[PDB]
Amino acid sequence: RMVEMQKDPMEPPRFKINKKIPREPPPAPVMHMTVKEQ
Amino acid sequence: QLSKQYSSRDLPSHTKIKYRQTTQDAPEEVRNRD
Amino acid sequence: DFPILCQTCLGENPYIRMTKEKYGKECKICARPFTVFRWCPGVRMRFKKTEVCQTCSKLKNVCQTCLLDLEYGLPIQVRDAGLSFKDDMPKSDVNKEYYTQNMEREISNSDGTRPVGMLGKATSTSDMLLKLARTTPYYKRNRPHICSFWVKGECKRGEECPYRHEKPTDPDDPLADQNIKDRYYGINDPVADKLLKRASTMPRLDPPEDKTITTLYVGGLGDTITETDLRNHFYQFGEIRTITVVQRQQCAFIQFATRQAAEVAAEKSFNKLIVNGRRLNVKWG
Amino acid sequence: PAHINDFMFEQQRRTFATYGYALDPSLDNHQVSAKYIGSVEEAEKNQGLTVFETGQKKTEKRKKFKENDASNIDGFLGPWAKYVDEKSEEEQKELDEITAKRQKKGKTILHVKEMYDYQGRSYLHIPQDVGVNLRSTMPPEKCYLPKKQIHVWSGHTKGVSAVRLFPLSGHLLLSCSMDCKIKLWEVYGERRCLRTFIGHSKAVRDICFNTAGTQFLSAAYDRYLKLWDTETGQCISRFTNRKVPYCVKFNPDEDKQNLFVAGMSDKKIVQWDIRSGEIVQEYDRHLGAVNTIVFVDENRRFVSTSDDKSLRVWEWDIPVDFKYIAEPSMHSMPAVTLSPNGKWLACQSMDNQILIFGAQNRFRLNKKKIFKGHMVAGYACQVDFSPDMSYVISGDGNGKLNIWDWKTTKLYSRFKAHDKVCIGAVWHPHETSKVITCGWDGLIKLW
Amino acid sequence: DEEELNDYKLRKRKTFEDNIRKNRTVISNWIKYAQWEESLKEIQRARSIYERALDVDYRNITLWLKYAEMEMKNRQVNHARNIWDRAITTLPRVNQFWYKYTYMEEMLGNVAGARQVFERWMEWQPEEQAWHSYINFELRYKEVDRART
Amino acid sequence: AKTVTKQRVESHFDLELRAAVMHDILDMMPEGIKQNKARTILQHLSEAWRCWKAN
RNA sequence: GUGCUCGCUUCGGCAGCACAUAUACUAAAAUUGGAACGAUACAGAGAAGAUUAGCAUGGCCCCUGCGCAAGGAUGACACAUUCGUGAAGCGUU
RNA sequence: GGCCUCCGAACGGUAAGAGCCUAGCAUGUAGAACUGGUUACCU
Ligand SMILES: [Mg+2]
Ligand SMILES: [Mg+2]
Ligand SMILES: [Mg+2]
Ligand SMILES: [Mg+2]
Ligand SMILES: [Zn+2]
Ligand SMILES: [Zn+2]
Ligand SMILES: [Zn+2]
Ligand SMILES: [Zn+2]
Ligand SMILES: [Zn+2]
Repeated sequence: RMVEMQKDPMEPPRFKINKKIPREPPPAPVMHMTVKEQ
Repeated sequence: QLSKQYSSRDLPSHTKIKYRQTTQDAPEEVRNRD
Repeated sequence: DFPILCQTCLGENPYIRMTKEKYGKECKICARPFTVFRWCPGVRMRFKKTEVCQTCSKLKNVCQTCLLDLEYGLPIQVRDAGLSFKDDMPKSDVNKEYYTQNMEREISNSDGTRPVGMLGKATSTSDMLLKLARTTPYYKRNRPHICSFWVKGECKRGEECPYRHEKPTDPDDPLADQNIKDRYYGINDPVADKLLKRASTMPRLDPPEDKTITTLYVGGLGDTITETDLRNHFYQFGEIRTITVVQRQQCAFIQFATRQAAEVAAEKSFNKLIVNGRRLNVKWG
Repeated sequence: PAHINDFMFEQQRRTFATYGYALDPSLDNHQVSAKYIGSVEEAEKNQGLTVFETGQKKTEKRKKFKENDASNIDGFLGPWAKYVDEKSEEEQKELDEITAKRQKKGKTILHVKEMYDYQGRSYLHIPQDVGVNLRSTMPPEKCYLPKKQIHVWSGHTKGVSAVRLFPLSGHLLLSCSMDCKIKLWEVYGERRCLRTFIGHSKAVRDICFNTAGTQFLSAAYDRYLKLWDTETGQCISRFTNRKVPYCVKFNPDEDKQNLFVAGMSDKKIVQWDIRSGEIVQEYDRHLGAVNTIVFVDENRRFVSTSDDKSLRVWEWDIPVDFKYIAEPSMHSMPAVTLSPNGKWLACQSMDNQILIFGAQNRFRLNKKKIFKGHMVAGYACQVDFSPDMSYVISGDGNGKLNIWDWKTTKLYSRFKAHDKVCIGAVWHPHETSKVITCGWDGLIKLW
Repeated sequence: DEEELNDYKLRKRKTFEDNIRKNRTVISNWIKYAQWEESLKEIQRARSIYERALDVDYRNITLWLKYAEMEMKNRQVNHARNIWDRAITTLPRVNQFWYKYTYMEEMLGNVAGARQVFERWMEWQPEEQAWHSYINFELRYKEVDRART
Repeated sequence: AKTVTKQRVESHFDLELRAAVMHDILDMMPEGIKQNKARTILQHLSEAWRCWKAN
């Protein structure tokens, strides 16, 4: 029987969230010069 | 992991959406117009 | 919702009342808040509560409170000594945080029921650990902690005292110290090492008394059995040379093409094989 | 999900909890179910008695005394009635022992089951057996310097405060731990550590042995000094006084083994009568702390070196000091040792040098001998000379032993043995084959 | 050795990470770091460095060549094979990848493999020179019919 | 989510001008293929702006 | 535990029935390892020759601040000469 | 015929730091072992 635990309404935020950790998908294929121009 | 922090700016304001009325220029009129 | 659990924790009662907190505790490993579950396992029991978040269990495939494997009930260092160390996972700080994050997405994309990469490996087993795996529930593990007033001689709650009144464990024994992180990563785990020392003594694999000998000295035959049991067991291995049979002492000698096959039949067999519902015991010469 | 009537759940849960038998919930156990799921001893016997339903029979009530009127005061017990019935010495001891052990880890013990061997002998009593002879003449031969280290020793989890050998010949070796512990060792590279000693509150600072070799003295930062039986580990006597006691020596003279001489942080040096335990003779002349005390000639004189940068030499048991040596130049003398010939002193001055002072009546430091290949900014240390006075070995903060040629006055050899700073270095007085060192890393090494 | 070597590695290693974190990209920092670990034969670390660099900038063809090269130098044939496949899959237009990929397979002896690669390559309808190389490939063996086809 | 402000406005405008030119032109000018004069073209920008301030 | 069975039936005991149905981070403990902007010590503010005003940019750096405000040293962090190998591909004598 | 304002607080100044040494602060954990085996034939 699962019961949800009652939370104390005057309880402050318990724990600290601020911590920061560094930031994808495999790249999709791209499928897309003269000397003078250079 | 959602913080219990708040800010003044964030609070409710203009919770209603002003829909255009018929004389204001509801889309119904617009569709019909030449 | 709902924890991941040993059968041994959850309780010996089938009826159970179990409570839930949304973000109860940090997990002592990946150090995040996670849903926590308490329940009473039994009459004299302790109110266990989940110690680690569900993710890092799926990661190393373990109970949330015990951190013992689901199938084997073995500390992680053991079942890694049993198969594959190369799972790994960063211990170090911000890596741990990072790798946990990514692996949390990877798990999110799985069928859900599978301990990630390990399960691809996890099927192939039985080398030893099955034979050192624990069989029945072990309830001595949920007993209440040792009353620490009484262990100084004073405890003034009398019989009421829910704690336990008895002699504690001598801090001398290396099996005492037992960090959590440590038990998780499989470092210098005293328990796991003990089980390793126990693994070695298993009379089993060294064999090789003499060269080329494929002779199998089989004790504990019994007079119910036929040879055909033997052959239809042993054709898996290869080309038999022959089989000698003695039913007066109920010992059966066997001979195979190569010694390799005989070693095998030892291995596969030793203190494992039984047919005709009767144990078939094996020895060299 | 499931949607089971709550009340029935309670009925089954209590039924199981109380008696051990409850009808099992399953759906596909057989795909049809006929079976209970409890221990079942109760279930056959009790016919599925529900907690809510009245039990068919009642048994074994236990009484709790009650007064319910409430007219009385103090008197009244309500439902607060403390069961009349319910109000080991054998155990009372094991627990205590455990506690003691725990404390120690943060009472004396004996190491090894060897006890008394052959005729009936102290472990201390005889060595005879090791290659060479402990009784041995003073100069073994032309001396040697070691490369190879033989024993770690350990035991100590903290750097050894001090290391000393054994009166007469290096039969035993004894170490001081800052974990409040003292251990005896074979001194022959042998694994065994004899008998452990425990009884100090705080790290043990220094020790000394009975010239005969049966008694043993220790001084610690706990403001106490103890006299020990080297053969039992028995704390024979404890000497008081408010001041922390630094280096302590036992009078060397056969006539007066009894007298302790303790150097105090509080200027004074004090002679203690061992038998009375009473103070015999205070020496107040010194200003500042006292660091070390030796005896330049046995019985007659000793040299005290003090927190103030001076040496005080005295006759024995007489308070005044005949010779006082100070030079504005010299930084300090934390450790001073005396040559086996009784002719030279060697101080490890803070200033990063070794100073030789003539043992001979003229206590004048000599320019000819000096040592400065090593650095101790400000560390206590031991300086020793290879028997035969061939070499001098200093132990330093950096951890490298410095071996000098006395005759030639030059760093002949140097080792980087130890990864933490090293203090006392002892050359085995009988064997030329080795020296013994200790230092913060907590290990005793043999070179 | 045992500890003395170790400290050196921390100073270098830490420095490499600092450089990367400061500039983020500028993949000469990435590459130098990879090279150093390769030289110490810590190639599992090296692999992770290369993968991290790829996460930053997967289009950079020098990076990929250094990565594949590293695997080949350490005889890690199958790693190299994987890598080559990825390179041509994500950056098909880069002809350098194709030329190296076929060369590697040829050296390994896997003519069939190389043929397969070239057939993939040709699907991109590349450049006159690529076709010539495919034909020449065939002509290093008799295989005249193949060439004509 | 810092908010534009009087202290930050001049810095803001020049920041997003350097970005405007950078994105536009390096997505507009290219075929250098390696790095095309980004530091340099921007230095030409500041140079020109100073020159117009000095007339 | 309270009440009731024209309960056995005296006023003691016993029986039946009704009502009443699962507390609790159990410890009044034991252990276990990051921070004080303390003193001490060394050293000592970005930009150009110096002295200084500042807004910014970037985030495995924070702090004060209710704050999408503003401060924290601009908070800190930010270090002209002259070519040739080796391999591969393509075309040619 | 009348007509009588205000009223106070915050930082922007005493360095920024690196180091060493020493109370302080959180946890109230999880887990603690294991047994039983035979030889017999022709030259
Ligand atoms: Mg200023
Ligand atoms: Mg600012
Ligand atoms: Mg700034
Ligand atoms: Mg300012
Ligand atoms: Zn975790
Ligand atoms: Zn568990
Ligand atoms: Zn108790
Ligand atoms: Zn006299
Ligand atoms: Zn005088």
